[PDB]
Order: sequence, then C-alpha cells, then structure tokens
Amino acid sequence: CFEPPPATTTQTGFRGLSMGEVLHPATVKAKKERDAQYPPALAAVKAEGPPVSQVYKNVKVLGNLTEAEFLRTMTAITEWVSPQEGCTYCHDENNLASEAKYPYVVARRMLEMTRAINTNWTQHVAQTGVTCYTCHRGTPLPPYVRYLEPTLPLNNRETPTHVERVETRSGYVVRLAKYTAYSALNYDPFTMFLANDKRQVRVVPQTALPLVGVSRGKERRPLSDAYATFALMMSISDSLGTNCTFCHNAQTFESWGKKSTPQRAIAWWGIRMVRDLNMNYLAPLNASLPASRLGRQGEAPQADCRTCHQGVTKPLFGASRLKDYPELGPIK
Amino acid sequence: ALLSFERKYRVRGGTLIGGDLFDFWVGPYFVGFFGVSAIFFIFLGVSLIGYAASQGPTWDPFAISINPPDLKYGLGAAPLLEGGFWQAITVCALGAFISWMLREVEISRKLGIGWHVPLAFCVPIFMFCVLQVFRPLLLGSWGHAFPYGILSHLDWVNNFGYQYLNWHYNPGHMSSVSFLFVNAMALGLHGGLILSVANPGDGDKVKTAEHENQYFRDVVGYSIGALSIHRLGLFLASNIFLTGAFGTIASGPFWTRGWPEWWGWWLDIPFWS
Amino acid sequence: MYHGALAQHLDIAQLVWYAQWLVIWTVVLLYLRREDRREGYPLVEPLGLVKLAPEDGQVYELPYPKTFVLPHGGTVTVPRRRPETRELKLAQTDGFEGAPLQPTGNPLVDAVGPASYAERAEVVDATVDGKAKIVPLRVATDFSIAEGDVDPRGLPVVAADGVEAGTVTDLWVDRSEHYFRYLELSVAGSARTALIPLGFCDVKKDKIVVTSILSEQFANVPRLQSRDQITLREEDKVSAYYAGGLLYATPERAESLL
Amino acid sequence: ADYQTIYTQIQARGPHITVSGEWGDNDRVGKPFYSYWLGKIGDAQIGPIYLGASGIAAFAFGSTAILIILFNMAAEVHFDPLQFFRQFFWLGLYPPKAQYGMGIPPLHDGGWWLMAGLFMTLSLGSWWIRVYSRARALGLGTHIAWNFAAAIFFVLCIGCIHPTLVGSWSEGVPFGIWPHIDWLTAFSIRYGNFYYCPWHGFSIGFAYGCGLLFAAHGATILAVARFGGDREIEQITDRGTAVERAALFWRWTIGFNATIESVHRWGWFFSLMVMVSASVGILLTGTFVDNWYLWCVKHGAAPDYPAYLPATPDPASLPGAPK
Ligand code: BCB
Ligand code: BCB
Ligand code: BCB
Ligand SMILES: C/C=C1/c2cc3[nH]c4c(c3C)C(=O)[C@H](C(=O)OC)c4c3nc(cc4[nH]c(cc(n2)[C@@H]1C)c(C(C)=O)c4C)[C@@H](C)[C@@H]3CCC(=O)OC/C=C(/C)CCC[C@H](C)CCC[C@H](C)CCCC(C)C
Ligand SMILES: C/C=C1/c2cc3[nH]c4c(c3C)C(=O)[C@H](C(=O)OC)c4c3nc(cc4[nH]c(cc(n2)[C@@H]1C)c(C(C)=O)c4C)[C@@H](C)[C@@H]3CCC(=O)OC/C=C(\C)CCC[C@H](C)CCC[C@H](C)CCCC(C)C
Ligand SMILES: CC(C)=CCC/C(C)=C/CC/C(C)=C/CC/C(C)=C/CC/C(C)=C/CC/C(C)=C/CC/C(C)=C/CC1=C(C)C(=O)c2ccccc2C1=O
Ligand code: HEC
Ligand code: HEC
Ligand code: HEC
Ligand code: HEC
Ligand SMILES: CC(C)=CCC/C(C)=C/C=C/C(C)=C/C=C/C(C)=C/C=C\C=C(C)\C=C\C=C(/C)CC/C=C(/C)CCCC(C)C
Ligand SMILES: CCCCCCCCCCCC[N+](C)(C)[O-]
Ligand SMILES: CCCCCCCCCCCC[N+](C)(C)[O-]
Ligand SMILES: CCCCCCCCCCCC[N+](C)(C)[O-]
Ligand SMILES: [Fe+2]
Repeated sequence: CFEPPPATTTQTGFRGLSMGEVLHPATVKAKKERDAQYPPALAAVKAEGPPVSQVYKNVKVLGNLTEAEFLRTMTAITEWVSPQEGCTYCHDENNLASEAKYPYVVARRMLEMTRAINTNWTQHVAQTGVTCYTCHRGTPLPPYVRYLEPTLPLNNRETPTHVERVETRSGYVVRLAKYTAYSALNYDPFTMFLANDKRQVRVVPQTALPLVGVSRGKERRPLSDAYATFALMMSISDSLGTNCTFCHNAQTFESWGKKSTPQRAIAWWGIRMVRDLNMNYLAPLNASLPASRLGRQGEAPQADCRTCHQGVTKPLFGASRLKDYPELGPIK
Repeated sequence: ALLSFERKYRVRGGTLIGGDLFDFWVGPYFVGFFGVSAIFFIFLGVSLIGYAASQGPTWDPFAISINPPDLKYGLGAAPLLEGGFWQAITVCALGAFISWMLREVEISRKLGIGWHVPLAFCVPIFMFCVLQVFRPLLLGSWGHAFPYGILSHLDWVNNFGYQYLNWHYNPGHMSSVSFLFVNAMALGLHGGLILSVANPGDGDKVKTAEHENQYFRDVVGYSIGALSIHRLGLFLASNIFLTGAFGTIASGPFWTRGWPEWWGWWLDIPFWS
Repeated sequence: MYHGALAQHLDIAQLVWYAQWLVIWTVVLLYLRREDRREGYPLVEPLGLVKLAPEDGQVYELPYPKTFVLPHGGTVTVPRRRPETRELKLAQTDGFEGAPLQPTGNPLVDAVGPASYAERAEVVDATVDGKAKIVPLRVATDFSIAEGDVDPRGLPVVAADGVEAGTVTDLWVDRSEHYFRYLELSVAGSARTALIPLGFCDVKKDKIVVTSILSEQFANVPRLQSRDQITLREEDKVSAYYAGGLLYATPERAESLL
Repeated sequence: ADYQTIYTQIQARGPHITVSGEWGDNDRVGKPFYSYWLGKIGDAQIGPIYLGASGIAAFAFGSTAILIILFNMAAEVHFDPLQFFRQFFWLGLYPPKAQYGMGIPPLHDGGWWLMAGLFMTLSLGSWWIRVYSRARALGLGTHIAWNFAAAIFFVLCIGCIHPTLVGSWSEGVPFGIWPHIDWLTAFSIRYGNFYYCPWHGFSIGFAYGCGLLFAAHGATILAVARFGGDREIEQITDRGTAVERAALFWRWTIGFNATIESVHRWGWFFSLMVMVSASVGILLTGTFVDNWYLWCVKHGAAPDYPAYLPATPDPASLPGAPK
C-alpha cells in the first residue's frame, strides 16, 4: 500500500509553489544498480594500417576506421546488443561479409540511426549521447518498445498473463491504464503522438476570449484532444520517473518563459526526435524483420521515451560513452 | 448596546485564566485573556504582512504573496525577505487561532452551554497545522508549506496535486471531497426543511416536528430526526478535514508515486491479473 | 473578432463579476442581516429616553413584521415589543458600560446568568393532534423503554458531592419525536418530585450520576404547576436551574480553572 | 459532558405516527421496523416509504440509464464477469471522441452516452416533482425543491447546456467512477486552469462556507441541547433560553448574530450558491472565456513569480525549429 519515509525532494520553481521531484531512495537506488550494469569502455586502440574500406569487403558505414578500431566497435556492439548470443547473432561463422542473417542488415541501419541521434539530435541528447546499450541493455530485443496497440508487460522480458496478452480483449483497459500511469484515460498516446507527426499536442487556447471562427461547432477541436494530451503527459511522466512540475508550473501549462523549466524544452525536442526515429528508422524495418517480431498489424516494434529513459530523467543517470566511441557520433 | 434579552446573561465568571482582570465586554465583544492574546497576535500578524508586502513588487491584493523559504533552509530560520516573514506570520496565525478557540471556551462556560463549538473549531486549526507544520516536519523543510496570498496559495495547491500526477485518485482526497459534497447537500436539506415547516406560505399554519419526519420518511424512507441532523452535520463537516488530513500527510512522506498507481493494490492482485 | 468582447476593453465575464458581487451583498446586507434582527431588537442603551421619536438607524435595520399562524390557534408576530419585566437580582460590579453583573442573592433560585430562563408561553407544548407532547410514562402507557437499555425506574441519583439525592420514579417522553427528555425523581427527605433533563444525566446500570448540582440543591428545583404535564416556560426554568449549577453549584466553579 | 449529544442513552419506543397528506396516504408502502443501533445516533424507525407516480417514473427512467451504462461498461471488458469487477472503476460510457458538433453521434461513439443522459435527466425531473409535491401535500413550503432545482440545473450545465452553447457533445461528462473524474482535469486544462475562474472561487467559497456553517450550527445546537435547542420550530415561534444563549455565544464571539430561523436561511442560501455560482462559471466557460488564466492576466489579477531555474523560451518559435 505505502512507501516508508524519508522521501528525497528537489525544488524546480520559486519557493512556495510546490514544484519539484519527490523520490523514494530505495527506488532510485534499484534503478541506479540496474543502470550501473552499463559495461565500461573498452581500452583505446591505436589507429594503425589502412581504412577497413580497403581491408574488408562489405563495410558501408564504418569504412573510415582502422582494423583494430573497427574490431573494437564490433566487440562493443556484441557486449551491448547480443552478449549471450555472441558474434554469430549477426554473422555467418564462415563468411563475415555475408548479410544472410537479418540482424546484420538491421544492425547496419541501427548504426546509421545511432549516428543520426548523436549528430542531428544534440538538442535532446547533448554531449551525453546514446549507444546501442541505451535501448538494448544487453538483449537483441530492447526491453521497452511499443506496437501500434498497447501491450503488457511494459518490460517484454517478463512473461505475460492470459489477460495481459494482446489477443485477450477483456484486458485492453488494463493494458491502456498501465501505459498512462494507471489512469482511466481512454487514449493511447503512443499511436496518437509518438508514431508520427500528424497530431498537435497543444490544446489550450493562447487568448483569453474565444476567437470567432474557431470556437463553435465543428470548427472546434473535440474535448478528447485534451484528454489525450493529458494521457501523453501521464505516460511521459511515468517514463522518466517524474511528475508534471519537473517541466511545468501548473499555474499555466501552456506558458513558456518563467512558467517552464529547461527540461520542458529538452522534452519538446525529445518528442521530435522520437517521431523522426519511428517514421524514418524503426517503422520501415518491418520489411527486414521476421513475422515473430512484428505486431498484429505488421508493424515493427518502435520507440517511446521509456525505451531510452526506463523510468529515469536522464537515461542511465547521465552515463556517457561518446568520447570512448567517436564512430557513433557526432559525425562531421 | 444590549439585545433585549441579554442583560440577565452578562454575569461575572467562566474564565480559564485571569479571573476578573479581563472579564468584561467592549461593545458586543467579550474580551477575556484570550481576547487580549488574540488581538496581540492579530496586530502583530497584520503588521508583518504589511511590512513584508511593502518590500515586494506590488500592492494589488490578488497578486501579493508572502512565501516560505527555499527547501535548502530545511527546518531552520530563514532571512526575513526570503522566508522569515512567512515563518513569523505562521506563528502569529497559530497564536491567533488558538486564542480564538480558547476565548470561545470561556464564552461557553459563562453561558452554561456545551463546549462543542470550540471543539469543532479545533478541526480547521488541526488541518492548518497538517499543511504548514506536520507535513513540512515530515519532509524536512518549511519550504513545502503554502504561501500567503489570495491567488498564490491556489498555485501551490495546484502544483502540489500535480506532483502526484492526478490527485483526484488520492483515497483520502476522495473521502474528503465526498464529505464536502454531502455536507453542503445536507445543510441545504436541513435549512430547507426548517424553513418549509415555519414558512408554509399563503397564511397557512406553522407545521410540526411530526411533519418534519413525515416529509423525509415519505421522500427517502427514513428521517434521522431533529437533534441527530445536528450531530450528523458536525460529523459530516468535521470529516472533510479529519479524513482529508490522511491523504495530505500520506503524499510525500508515505507515497512518492502518482496516486492512480496506488490502486495497483486492487488492480494487480494475481488472482485476476 | 472575439466572442464575449464589448467596446473599450470590456467583456461579458468582467460585467458578470461585478453583478455577482452586487447580488451577494444585496442578499447578505439587505435581506439576511435584517432577518437576523427579528429577535432582541431594538437594542437597549443606558436609558433610551427619547420617547417622542425613534432613532433612524433602529427603523432602517429592521425587516417588515411577519406573522406566524400557530398550529393550535393564536398568532405570533416578529419582531415585536418584548422588554424583560421581572426584577433581576444582579448588581453592576463597576461603572464601565461592559462590566459584568454580580448575583446579589442565590443565583440558582433567582434565575440569573447561566441559571436564566426565557419568558416563554405558560403553555403546554403539543403534538400534531393536540395532546400534551412531554409526558411521564405513567401517562404515556403505550410508550416503553427499548429492549436493551437501562430502565432507570428504581435507581438512585448521585449528585456532585457523591451523596444519594433521590430515586428515579419516571421518565418523561416526547411523543412527537419518540425521545426521552427528562427523568422524574423523588428528592429524598423533602416529600417532593423533581425533573432533570437527560442531558444532565450520566445513566449507569446501578445509578444516575449528576455533576451539575449538589445533593442539597435538588430541594429548590423549580416545581411544576401540574404533576403530569409541563409548560414551555417550566421546561426553561427546570433546564436552566441545572445549567446554573455548572458555574454556581460551588464558589470555585465561577473562579478560573487556572 | 452531555452524553445525549454523543448518543441516545435510553431509547423510547411507541406507536408509529402518520401525518396525513392532502393526497397519496394509501401509496405509503412497507411496514415500519426498528433498529436499536441506528436508534443510538438517530431515530430508530425505518420506513414506510411513499411510492407515488413521480417516484416510480424516477426509478423507471433511472434504472434505464443505469442499465445503458452497465451494458456499455460490460462490453468494454468483452463481457468477462471477473475483469468487470476488477476494472469497474476504470470503465465508462463516453461522449463522442470525434467532432460531430451538435450532430447526433453514432451509437459506437457517443449515442449511448446521449441516451443515458436523456434518461438520467428525466429521472432527475421526476424526482424533483416528488420532492416538491410531497411538500405541498404535507402543507410545507417548497424550499428544498428550489435548492434541489439549482443542483439539477448545475448537472444540466455540465451535461448538455455547455455542450449546446459551444456546439459540441464531445464536452460532456462521461459516466464512470474514474472517467467522470478524468473529465475534470481535461476540462480545466482545455479552459486555462479552473483555479482562475472567479465562479470556481465563489462556488468553493460557499462550499467551504457550508462546512463552516454546518459545523458551527450543528455544534451550537448540541451545546444547547440541554435547553431543548433541537426543537427548532417552537424556538422560532417562541424564543427559549436555548436560542438566546446560542445567539449570545455568537454575538460575544464575532460581534453579531443570527436568529434560530435566520441561520437556516444563511445555510440554505450558502448551499444554493455553491450550485448557482458553479452554473454561472460553466455557462461563461467556452461561450465567453477560452482561457481563464489569460483572462485574469488581461485584467491584471494573476500573480507572477521569479524564475528559479532559467526562463525557457518556447522552442517552436525559434528560427529553423521543426513543426
Ligand atoms: C490539481 C490539484 C487538485 C487538488 C489539490 C488538493 C491538495 C493538495 C489538498 C487538497 C485538499 C482538498 N480538496 Mg482538492 N479538491 C476538492 C476538495 C478539496 C477539499 C475537500 C480538501 C480539503 C481542503 C483544505 O485542506 O482546506 C484547508 C482549510 C483550512 C486549513 C482552513 C483554516 C481556517 C483557519 C483555522 C482560520 C483562518 C481565519 C482567517 C485568516 C480569519 C480572517 C477572517 C476575517 C473575515 C475576519 C474538490 C471538491 C475538487 C474537485 C471538484 O475537483 C478538488 C480538486 C483538486 N484538489 C485538484 C485535483 N486538494 C486537501 C486535502 O484534504 O487532501 C486530501 C489538500 O491538502
Ligand atoms: C489544501 C487547499 C487549501 C485552499 C484551497 C482553496 C481553493 C481551491 C479556493 C480557495 C479560496 C479561498 N481561500 Mg483557501 N484558504 C484561506 C482563504 C481563502 C479565501 C481567500 C478564499 C475563500 C475562502 C472561503 O470563503 O472559505 C469559507 C469561509 C467563509 C465563507 C467565511 C469568510 C472567509 C473570508 C472570505 C476569508 C478572507 C481571508 C482574508 C482575505 C485573509 C486574511 C487577511 C488578513 C490581513 C486579515 C485561508 C484563510 C486559509 C488558511 C489560513 O489555511 C486557506 C487554505 C487553503 N485554501 C488551503 C491551502 N482556497 C477560493 C478563492 O476564491 O481563492 C482566491 C478558492 O477557489
Ligand atoms: C484540475 C481540475 C480542477 C477542478 C475542476 C472543476 C470543474 C471542471 C468544475 C469544478 C467545479 C467545482 N469545484 Mg473544482 N475544486 C474544488 C471545488 C469545486 C466545487 C465547489 C465546484 C462545484 C462542483 C460540485 O459541487 O459538484 C458536486 C455536486 C453535483 C455534481 C450536483 C449533483 C446533483 C444531482 C442532482 C445528483 C443526482 C445523482 C443521482 C441520484 C444519480 C443518478 C446517476 C445514474 C442514473 C447514472 C475545490 C475545493 C478544489 C481544490 C481545493 O483544489 C477544486 C479544484 C479543481 N477543480 C481543479 C482546479 N471543478 C464545478 C464548478 O464550480 O465550475 C465553475 C465545475 O464545473
Ligand atoms: C449544494 C447543493 C448540493 C445538493 C442538494 C440536494 N440534493 C438533493 C436535494 C438537495 C436539496 C433533494 O431534495 C434530493 C433528495 O431527495 O435528498 C434526500 C437530493 C438528491 N441528491 C442526491 C445525490 C447527490 N447530490 C449531490 C450533490 C448536491 N446536492 C450538491 C452538493 C451528489 C454529488 C455530490 O455528486 C450526489 C451523488 C440523491 C440522494 C437525491 C436525488 C435522487 C434522484 O434524483 O433519484 C434518481 C433515481 C434513481 C433510481 C437513483 C437511485 C439511487 C439514489 C441514491 C436514491 C435512492 C433513494 C431511495 C429512497 C433509497 C431506498 C432507501 C430505503 C429502502 C430505506
Ligand atoms: C470542517 C471545519 C470547517 C470550519 C469550522 C469552523 N470554523 C470556525 C468555527 C468552526 C466551528 C468557529 O467557531 C470560528 C468562527 O468564529 O466562525 C464565525 C471559525 C472561523 N472560521 C473562519 C474562517 C475559515 N474557516 C474555514 C474552514 C472551516 N471551518 C472548515 C470547512 C476556511 C476555509 C479556507 O475553508 C476559512 C477562511 C473564520 C471566519 C473563523 C475564525 C476566526 C479567527 O480565527 O479569528 C482570529 C484571527 C483573525 C481574526 C485574523 C488572523 C490574522 C493572522 C494573524 C494573519 C493572517 C495569516 C493567514 C494564515 C494568511 C492566509 C492568507 C490566505 C489568502 C491564504
Ligand atoms: C479593539 C479591541 C481591543 C477589541 C477586543 C475585543 C475582541 C476580542 C474583538 C474581536 C475583534 C475581531 C477580530 C472581530 C472579527 C470577528 C470575526 C472573525 C468575524 C467573522 C464573521 C464571518 C465571516 C463568519 C462566517 C460565518 C457566517 C456566514 C455567519 C453568519 C450567520 C451567523 C451569525 C452564524 C452564527 C450562529 C450559528 C452558527 C447558529 O447556529 C445560531 C443558532 C441560533 C441563534 C444564532 C446563531 C448564530 O448566530
Ligand atoms: C549485430 C549486432 C552484429 C554483431 C553482434 C557483430 N557484428 Fe560484425 N558487423 C555487423 C554489421 C552490420 C557489419 C557491417 C558494418 C558496416 O559498416 O557496414 C559488420 C561487419 C563486420 C566485419 C567486416 C566484415 C567484412 O565486410 O569483410 C567484421 C570482420 C566483423 N563484423 C566482425 C565481428 C566480430 C568479430 C564480432 C564479435 C566480437 C561481430 N562482428 C559482431 C553486425 C554485427
Ligand atoms: C533506441 C533509440 C535504439 C538504439 C539506440 C539502438 N536500437 Fe537496435 N533496435 C531498437 C528497436 C526498437 C528495435 C526493434 C525491436 C527488434 O528486436 O527488432 C531494434 C532492433 C535491433 C536489432 C534486431 C534485433 C532482432 O530483431 O532480433 C538489432 C540487431 C539491433 N537493433 C542492433 C543495434 C545496434 C548494433 C545498435 C547500436 C549502433 C542499436 N541497435 C541501437 C532500438 C534501438
Ligand atoms: C517534461 C519531461 C514534461 C513533463 C514531466 C510533463 N510535461 Fe506537459 N508538456 C511538455 C512539453 C514539451 C509540452 C509541449 C508539447 C508540444 O509538442 O508542443 C507539454 C505540453 C503540455 C500541455 C499542453 C499545453 C498547451 O500548450 O496546450 C499540457 C496541458 C501539459 N503538458 C500538462 C502536463 C501535465 C498535467 C503533466 C503531468 C501529468 C505534464 N504535462 C508533464 C513537457 C512535460
Ligand atoms: C534515446 C534515443 C532517447 C529517447 C527516445 C528519449 N530520450 Fe530523453 N534524453 C536522452 C539522453 C541521452 C538525454 C541526456 C541526459 C543528459 O545527461 O543530458 C536525455 C535527456 C532528457 C531530458 C533532460 C533531463 C534533465 O536535464 O534532467 C528530458 C526532460 C527528456 N530527456 C525527456 C524525454 C522525453 C519526454 C522523451 C519522449 C518524447 C525522451 N526524452 C526520449 C535520450 C533519449
Ligand atoms: C435531445 C437529446 C437527444 C439530447 C439531450 C439529452 C440530454 C438532456 C442529455 C443530458 C445529459 C447529462 C446531463 C449528462 C451528465 C452526465 C454526468 C454529469 C455524469 C456524472 C457522473 C457519472 C457517474 C458517477 C457514473 C457512475 C456510473 C456507475 C457507477 C455505473 C452505474 C451504476 C450505479 C449503481 C450508479 C451509482 C452512482 C452513485 C450513486 C454511486
Ligand atoms: C420532466 C419530467 C417528466 C416526468 C413525467 C412523469 C411524472 C408524473 C407527474 C404526476 C404528478 C401528479 N401530482 C401532481 C398529483 O402529484
Ligand atoms: C478564484 C479566481 C479569482 C480571480 C479574480 C479576478 C477578477 C478580476 C476582475 C477585475 C475587474 C476589472 N478591472 C477593471 C478591475 O480589472
Ligand atoms: C466567497 C464567498 C463570499 C461570502 C461572503 C459572506 C460573508 C458574510 C458577511 C458578514 C458581514 C457581517 N455584517 C455585520 C457586516 O453584516
Ligand atoms: Fe438546525
């Protein structure tokens, strides 16, 4: 039922506004230990010999690297994505240039995606960046992904009950609730807001009085858009392990300036990054994946805020390997 | 000065402290020792509000705000401008409220009536202490308390609720709200009933206790009765805060997640998961 | 263009704000605060001597009279002329306007301070169909004590001093509300009966405790005119007597607790 | 202490009173029975109940509304009876999600909601007639029914009048435990923070005021129960020491006082004004105000605060930023 004291608290607004984080130390510690499993950087190797574009046969992305650099990259990739399966998860034992296993081609696209994240989306990931580990956490299937309908459990490493399974229709409301922090909001914010750029998140008018021509009948956005935005915000909050006041002064949710924290602006860029990743990198992979990875509408698994963050405001508490692996970005 | 029936009741005695020294009226107001302490604390509190407000940006009464300190000052004293005024004003408020309560005790004893009114008035004092003293003690800073301003205190209530994602799902809040609503309904029913009996209209005759009970037996199959609706009314009203206080105290010290998630105790029982 | 906009920075909601305040203050000041003045007004000063014309404020603060048509005949009009006739056994402790009065005699018998009664009708309160409302069980033979509760008939009445003061002979019941309001008791060693309101009675299984008065003080409890019925004024007299005890039963009760 | 103010020490039993009304004396059904434990804190008698046409009509229309809701709730869990009990709080019947305007929505998206709305409204109206007419029948004023009328009016404001005035059924209150709650936040968000709606303020002021008054009034009557203060009708028509003491308690405390009758007018008015104020706020919302916070800013009322963490410009309005 309850969580024993003390609580850790922070301040995110002017004194007396009750803005800030509220954290249970035991929960923070458990997430710290889970995220501390991030393998250390492999020892640096000296750049020696010709570029692997001249040495190897089928290197399209990492061709600028030397042999020792490149094999270091491949050892790191293995540790991050497929430590239990090994090099043979993506490779034929007898022909390392063969693309015959699907994880090879997917991994190539993931290399491009990861490079794009660290080069084009610095507005969100800053100097911290992402590696393969940020999402994958040492398994080929990342633990936190989304289909075009909600699924339980959130962590796909846990085994679903009969009701949790997506085909059991009686469990739909619970599947949806647990994606919106246990609210009864009847909207799936992933498919509405994060799968593509079709919907506007903002719903609050920016005028005191209702403007003539947008304020009556079918001219109006239905109230459902406000429920859906709220549902997105519940989901976002839970995915970062925080609350609304981390980003907003609830006096005016719609206002920027002093009414928002810098974290709100970073989150804004995050919505755009996730849309780019889903539309242009992750959703097209349904062609290259087996049918047992696809969802019930032939969709590839896609990313939300949780995919990287996993209940923490900075993924892996701000741990970085950017300097240790220049080949993952930023690229000049 | 005096109501037509008043003089016979205006006798000496009933005080808790000081005997005859403060046992007198000024206009309609009984004074007593706690009349004197109340005025002291009021004057001091209103002075501190005036002085603090003048050092602030504005004089618009809707926008004035005396705020507690930053969280970093913990349970210590803070510099006057940055939380100390709030601290002093808070002490004066408690002085004034408790004085006001104890004065009502003295007035009750003089009239030979029950102490039920001051008793009832302890409830909102208690709730003020929950918000400003007890909950801030449990979290380790005065900075978690509410600011003194007409509109600013609503911004605090607002953000405090959204700190727990959806405060409507707080079970102590659900109880509190339910008692707020049923109390307001019940006051309307009771007020309406009494007026309906004494004022049937059109020169018709004043009805009776039996009519009162007949009306509610007819409409809902039960009438609690004349004395008991007064007991119930006090119970309903008092429980707005008595139950509410648990939902307030729980948020932060005994629960750090969103309030909807709390209902996992029900939803996630393995039997039906 | 804007829904709700009017000329010169005005809008509809801004006007309704002013109107709402006007409604509230009108109802509060002109209606409710005058309804509040239907008892005890006009106020009494150190001698309101101007017998030939009324002060303007005293007329303005009163509502128009209303007349209640009573259920068993008669009418009552409020507000009305009701000065308190009876001589009060009280003396001014000082010359100041708001100084307390002191009892000159025995305040319980003299009926001053918390011993005071209101000047209600010397009329028996009635049921919906004309019968006396408050009557002892000897008369209300179709009423009974509920199965489970103490029957106090037979039990002794112990006063504040711990002395047995009498024996409970009957309960008086409200026939309109089905609720006991008084116990009747014989005052031991005085050859008389006395009523006590239940609110002054701690009902135990073997005794009735009464902390409001001493045993000796049961002698001077206001007597009723009739044995088997009570008037509204007598109800006030009886109830007030015990209440007076809370402040006056001993000298120490009027003094400070600290 | 007066133990009578806590509970009835000795309960009384006697023949059941029946006050005759101008009609319907035969429509009183059931035989009265008595509860000893209820009788500790109340009147022991339960029943009979009056069972007229308006009451039966109310039960009929209400049950129909309840059944429409429960069926749609059950459909939401594909009729699994166990998941129905589990998820009950989270289930609901929703107004249209799509913008049809005032158009009658399809049954799958809000038509069932509209139906349940109709039958509840007819149920409230039928009960209102019961509340009014029973008063007339027993020769009582209609004060309760006018207070109740304001409560029904408020329901109609949030249920259909506000939707009509802006022209979208999508803005109605869903049926369900958590879903009717969720509406409150969606509505407050849509209209720019309800804390900044003055009529929200007024309603709250009166609602808190009802708390204050019933606590103070209840306590007052209990404090003068020794002198028969509970017998309020005859204390009005013939002032007793109960109400003299009560009046002087308040006069000496706060400088002024009510009468035993007028305090009931105060309470009745406060209760009424919770609902009247709420209704005025909803009628103005969407119709004449779109963002209550910005409206308060326009009229110079909103508080402002320094930045704590840095002020953060809207990224959408930076040059070269994406959509
Ligand atoms: C987004 C934010 C939310 C929120 C956040 C919230 C919080 C954080 C808290 C509440 C609480 C409460 N909320 Mg609430 N809330 C409520 C109702 C309530 C109250 C019943 C309850 C108690 C308030 C209180 O502590 O008063 C306090 C009043 C006091 C202390 C009065 C003190 C009086 C003092 C002794 C005397 C003062 C004297 C004057 C200075 C003298 C001057 C007089 C002049 C005239 C001379 C309703 C009916 C709704 C609706 C309709 O949606 C709602 C929505 C929300 N609440 C939002 C979802 N609410 C409280 C609660 O109990 O929660 C469980 C609480 O802590
Ligand atoms: C847990 C949540 C809380 C809460 C949530 C809340 C909400 C959501 C809303 C209010 C509103 C109000 N609150 Mg508030 N509140 C207030 C006072 C107020 C008033 C400004 C206003 C109307 C209240 C009312 O009529 O009550 C019933 C009492 C009545 C009718 C008697 C008359 C009281 C009188 C109007 C109070 C005036 C107070 C003075 C302006 C302050 C004292 C000044 C000094 C210098 C003498 C006090 C004095 C306190 C204290 C001491 O604890 C308090 C605590 C709380 N409020 C908690 C922090 N309050 C409403 C408002 O309109 O805000 C602007 C409103 O919408
Ligand atoms: C984030 C969301 C917010 C919110 C959103 C909100 C909205 C959207 C509305 C309110 C409204 C109100 N809010 Mg509020 N609110 C309130 C208090 C209040 C109420 C006094 C007031 C009136 C509602 C009412 O009494 O309904 C209870 C009474 C009702 C519903 C009447 C029902 C009577 C009916 C005849 C009963 C019949 C039932 C049948 C027997 C059953 C049949 C059903 C079957 C057939 C299915 C407090 C004290 C607080 C605090 C402390 O923070 C708060 C915060 C918030 N509110 C947040 C700012 N609030 C209302 C208002 O005043 O707006 C201006 C309103 O419309
Ligand atoms: C400030 C003003 C307040 C206010 C005022 C007033 N509110 C009144 C009156 C006034 C004046 C009455 O005259 C009337 C009444 O009659 O009172 C005894 C009534 C009502 N306010 C109810 C509910 C409510 N008020 C709420 C709010 C506010 N109200 C606001 C706060 C809320 C909230 C908070 O959401 C709720 C849920 C119902 C009990 C009732 C309507 C029944 C109905 O419309 O039937 C509709 C038909 C049905 C079939 C529903 C059946 C179930 C209900 C519980 C009825 C069952 C009764 C039946 C007799 C049970 C059998 C018992 C027997 C076997 C022993
Ligand atoms: C469930 C229980 C209910 C309840 C019960 C009862 N309520 C009672 C009694 C009972 C029984 C009385 O016996 C007593 C009284 O006499 O009645 C006329 C009283 C009273 N209820 C008042 C206010 C009230 N009740 C509220 C709530 C409930 N009441 C709940 C609902 C609320 C809100 C907010 O809801 C308000 C505002 C005063 C009018 C009065 C105290 C006067 C005082 O104490 O004088 C002494 C103090 C002063 C005159 C001023 C002090 C100024 C200080 C020093 C400086 C200001 C500091 C302040 C903290 C700044 C805040 C700013 C603000 C914008 C945030
Ligand atoms: C200058 C100086 C040295 C003075 C010394 C003396 C001294 C201590 C003075 C105090 C001065 C101060 C601080 C005065 C302020 C007084 C205050 C707090 C006033 C607040 C008034 C408010 C807003 C009350 C809200 C409640 C309200 C709406 C009440 C209206 C209705 C009334 C009057 C209810 C009280 C009341 C109730 C509740 C009954 O049940 C009852 C039953 C039968 C008869 C009468 C009554 C009755 O009067
Ligand atoms: C999927 C997550 C992979 C794992 C695990 C390993 N490799 Fe890999 N490798 C992968 C890709 C997509 C590519 C193409 C890279 C590009 O820039 O286009 C490669 C490439 C190689 C090569 C070069 C082969 C050639 O073209 O001749 C070598 C020598 C190689 N990989 C070796 C290697 C080893 C030793 C691994 C385990 C420690 C390993 N790889 C893992 C994808 C994946
Ligand atoms: C989140 C932004 C991710 C980052 C960074 C990387 N990957 Fe990824 N990957 C992600 C998703 C959502 C998916 C789809 C789920 C799936 O299992 O297909 C994938 C998929 C892969 C795969 C295929 C795994 C399989 O289906 O068996 C591989 C081989 C893979 N990803 C590798 C990979 C590498 C090498 C990365 C770093 C350069 C990398 N991914 C980053 C999400 C994210
Ligand atoms: C940071 C990680 C955030 C948290 C936590 C919450 N919100 Fe938020 N919100 C955030 C952003 C970046 C945006 C803008 C989205 C865009 O694409 O422009 C929003 C938006 C809102 C809105 C709509 C505001 C408008 O202009 O209409 C609302 C009403 C809102 N947010 C509310 C809200 C609530 C209630 C939250 C806690 C449950 C919450 N947000 C969290 C960033 C972040
Ligand atoms: C991996 C590709 C990510 C996805 C998907 C999302 N975020 Fe993220 N975020 C990521 C990184 C690497 C960082 C940097 C951490 C650092 O040390 O700087 C962030 C940062 C944030 C922040 C700022 C947190 C802070 O300053 O304390 C916020 C508020 C945030 N991210 C929110 C957010 C949201 C709402 C997302 C879904 C739209 C989201 N992020 C996705 C990595 C990734
Ligand atoms: C012309 C025609 C076609 C259009 C107009 C029709 C019309 C007038 C529609 C009006 C609709 C209105 C006023 C809708 C209002 C809806 C509102 C305010 C709903 C509010 C709350 C709903 C709740 C709490 C629903 C709860 C539902 C359940 C618990 C399931 C039902 C079962 C029950 C036992 C009910 C118990 C409710 C409670 C006593 C605990
Ligand atoms: C809008 C409400 C419509 C409900 C119609 C059904 C109620 C019937 C009313 C009968 C009233 C009879 N009467 C006046 C003698 O009580
Ligand atoms: C609870 C919300 C209370 C908000 C009160 C704000 C009302 C502003 C009305 C201002 C009146 C017009 N004018 C000209 C003075 O600005
Ligand atoms: C926000 C709700 C406002 C409610 C206002 C009601 C306050 C009662 C005013 C009592 C005034 C007393 N007196 C003697 C000056 O009339
Ligand atoms: Fe009453």
